[PDB]
Amino acid sequence: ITGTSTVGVGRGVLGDQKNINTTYSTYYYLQDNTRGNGIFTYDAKYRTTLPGSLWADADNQFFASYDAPAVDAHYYAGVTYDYYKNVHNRLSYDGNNAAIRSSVHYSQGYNNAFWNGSQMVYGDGDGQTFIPLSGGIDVVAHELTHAVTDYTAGLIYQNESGAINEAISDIFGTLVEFYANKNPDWEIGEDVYTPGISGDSLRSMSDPAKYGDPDHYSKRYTGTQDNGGVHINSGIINKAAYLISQGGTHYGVSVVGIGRDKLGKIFYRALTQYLTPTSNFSQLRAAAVQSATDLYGSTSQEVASVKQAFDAVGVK
Ligand SMILES: Cc1cc(C(=O)NCC(F)(F)F)no1
Ligand SMILES: [Ca+2]
Ligand SMILES: [Ca+2]
Ligand SMILES: [Ca+2]
Ligand SMILES: [Ca+2]
Ligand SMILES: [Zn+2]
Repeated sequence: ITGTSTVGVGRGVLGDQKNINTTYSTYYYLQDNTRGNGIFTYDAKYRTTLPGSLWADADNQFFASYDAPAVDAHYYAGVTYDYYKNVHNRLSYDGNNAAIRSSVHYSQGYNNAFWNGSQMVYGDGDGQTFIPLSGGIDVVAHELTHAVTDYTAGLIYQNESGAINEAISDIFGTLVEFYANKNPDWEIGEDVYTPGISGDSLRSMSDPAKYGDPDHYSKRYTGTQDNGGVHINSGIINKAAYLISQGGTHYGVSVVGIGRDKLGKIFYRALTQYLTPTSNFSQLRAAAVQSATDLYGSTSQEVASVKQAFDAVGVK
């Protein structure tokens, strides 16, 4: 909407207070004009029609329970925008400051979040498997990264290219979590998964097998569930990314870590310059090797570590 930029205050899903960029015109809207062509957050009102209604509030204070998922969707979309702009010089998901749209309160008891080709969508969870999923900064950044992938490599969401699509979202979701520097880790969704169980998450990048996902190409899922295992075989690539950043010895193969910033640079360049819609795991290795060569030189430690990491997970 047309109005004047304002700053509201509210509480997120985990009870933390934060300031949010809003727009005033009769009501205060969850419309952040300070980033690109805007960040816009919508109320789906427990239904499945999208996007729903642009979120309107009478007093620019967002402390109601019903407000909390909207506060976090809005705020963490902004953090993710900031990461891509400040770290990769990328302006929104299309590189041209496309408006970022999110809807919360999608359906009833909905234990997921997703990017629907046009916008981010967050369930509230059923209160047992999940609490409202926008409470996870890694979840929000995972979803917005699907938009980045759509506009760049375009990885088709099935089989190995789909597992790469998933891993790219987990990698940059995690790097956004570290960028914001609030309880960062290499696990996915820990802040919103199973409120009755401490210390678990949906997935682990540092040890995918902790939640049953493969950490070596020989253990890949080859059936048809989950679009050919896109949330399962992502563990193979997630483990390689973790090893590139942090190092380790895995199935007897040693990897010297080069840190998160260089991980991010290598995989951002691979995503935007070398990957294609049908890239498989072997082609991702080649793309990452070439990206590290572009950035650091053929004989660099960085290139050596990329090769060791893919060796360690059985990807040639
Ligand atoms: C099946 C299935 C979907 C997901 C998933 O990653 N959901 C998106 C997230 F951001 F909420 F985590 N994991 O298994
Ligand atoms: Ca209010
Ligand atoms: Ca965390
Ligand atoms: Ca995490
Ligand atoms: Ca839990
Ligand atoms: Zn995903």
